[PDB]
Amino acid sequence: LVAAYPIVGVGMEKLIISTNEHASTDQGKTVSRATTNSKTESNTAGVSV
Amino acid sequence: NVGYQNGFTANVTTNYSHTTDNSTAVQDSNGESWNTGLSINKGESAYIN
Repeated sequence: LVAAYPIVGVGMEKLIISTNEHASTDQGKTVSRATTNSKTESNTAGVSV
Repeated sequence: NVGYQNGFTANVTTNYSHTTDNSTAVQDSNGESWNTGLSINKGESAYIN
Protein backbone atom coordinates (compact mmCIF):
# COMPACT_ATOMS: atom_id res chain seq x y z
CA LEU A 1 0.00 0.00 0.00
CA VAL A 2 3.05 2.28 0.06
CA ALA A 3 4.39 3.47 -3.29
CA ALA A 4 8.10 3.28 -4.05
CA TYR A 5 9.34 6.24 -6.05
CA PRO A 6 12.11 8.68 -5.16
CA ILE A 7 12.16 12.44 -4.66
CA VAL A 8 15.34 14.23 -5.71
CA GLY A 9 16.62 17.80 -5.48
CA VAL A 10 19.68 20.07 -5.46
CA GLY A 11 21.17 22.03 -2.56
CA MET A 12 23.81 24.74 -2.52
CA GLU A 13 26.88 24.87 -0.29
CA LYS A 14 28.83 28.09 -0.88
CA LEU A 15 28.31 31.30 -2.87
CA ILE A 16 30.88 33.07 -5.04
CA ILE A 17 30.13 36.58 -6.36
CA SER A 18 32.40 38.24 -8.93
CA THR A 19 32.37 41.38 -11.07
CA ASN A 20 33.28 40.01 -14.51
CA GLU A 21 33.00 36.49 -15.92
CA HIS A 22 36.74 35.82 -15.55
CA ALA A 23 37.97 38.53 -13.17
CA SER A 24 39.55 36.24 -10.57
CA THR A 25 43.15 37.42 -11.01
CA ASP A 26 43.58 40.62 -13.03
CA GLN A 27 40.18 42.28 -13.66
CA GLY A 28 38.93 42.92 -10.13
CA LYS A 29 38.05 40.92 -7.04
CA THR A 30 35.56 38.30 -5.86
CA VAL A 31 33.87 37.34 -2.60
CA SER A 32 33.00 33.87 -1.32
CA ARG A 33 30.94 32.67 1.63
CA ALA A 34 29.99 29.23 2.93
CA THR A 35 26.31 28.56 3.62
CA THR A 36 23.99 25.86 4.92
CA ASN A 37 20.58 24.87 3.62
CA SER A 38 17.36 23.38 4.97
CA LYS A 39 14.63 21.43 3.23
CA THR A 40 11.46 22.72 4.92
CA GLU A 41 11.61 26.49 5.44
CA SER A 42 8.88 27.81 3.15
CA ASN A 43 6.40 25.38 4.72
CA THR A 44 6.52 27.32 8.01
CA ALA A 45 6.55 30.83 6.53
CA GLY A 46 2.76 30.79 6.38
CA VAL A 47 2.35 29.61 9.97
CA SER A 48 0.87 32.49 11.99
CA VAL A 49 0.86 31.06 15.50
CA ASN B 1 47.21 7.71 23.69
CA VAL B 2 49.01 5.49 26.18
CA GLY B 3 46.45 3.06 27.61
CA TYR B 4 42.92 1.83 27.02
CA GLN B 5 41.81 0.31 30.39
CA ASN B 6 39.31 -1.96 28.61
CA GLY B 7 39.36 -4.85 26.18
CA PHE B 8 39.22 -2.61 23.13
CA THR B 9 42.84 -2.48 21.82
CA ALA B 10 41.59 -0.46 18.82
CA ASN B 11 41.54 3.15 17.70
CA VAL B 12 38.70 5.40 16.55
CA THR B 13 39.26 7.76 13.63
CA THR B 14 37.08 10.62 12.43
CA ASN B 15 37.77 10.31 8.69
CA TYR B 16 37.11 7.02 6.90
CA SER B 17 37.94 7.58 3.25
CA HIS B 18 38.24 4.47 1.09
CA THR B 19 41.17 3.55 -1.18
CA THR B 20 40.02 5.93 -3.93
CA ASP B 21 40.99 9.13 -2.06
CA ASN B 22 44.79 9.35 -2.16
CA SER B 23 47.21 12.19 -1.44
CA THR B 24 50.46 12.70 -3.35
CA ALA B 25 53.46 13.13 -1.05
CA VAL B 26 56.39 14.81 -2.82
CA GLN B 27 59.95 13.52 -2.50
CA ASP B 28 63.28 15.31 -3.02
CA SER B 29 61.91 18.79 -2.44
CA ASN B 30 65.48 19.55 -1.24
CA GLY B 31 64.59 22.70 0.71
CA GLU B 32 64.12 24.87 -2.38
CA SER B 33 60.62 26.33 -2.26
CA TRP B 34 57.99 26.36 -4.99
CA ASN B 35 57.80 30.13 -5.48
CA THR B 36 61.56 30.63 -5.87
CA GLY B 37 61.59 28.77 -9.19
CA LEU B 38 59.04 30.89 -11.03
CA SER B 39 58.61 34.66 -10.83
CA ILE B 40 55.16 35.00 -9.26
CA ASN B 41 54.00 38.12 -7.41
CA LYS B 42 50.94 38.60 -5.21
CA GLY B 43 48.39 39.08 -7.99
CA GLU B 44 49.43 36.35 -10.41
CA SER B 45 48.43 32.79 -11.28
CA ALA B 46 50.04 29.47 -12.16
CA TYR B 47 48.89 26.37 -14.04
CA ILE B 48 49.03 22.65 -13.19
CA ASN B 49 49.90 19.78 -15.51
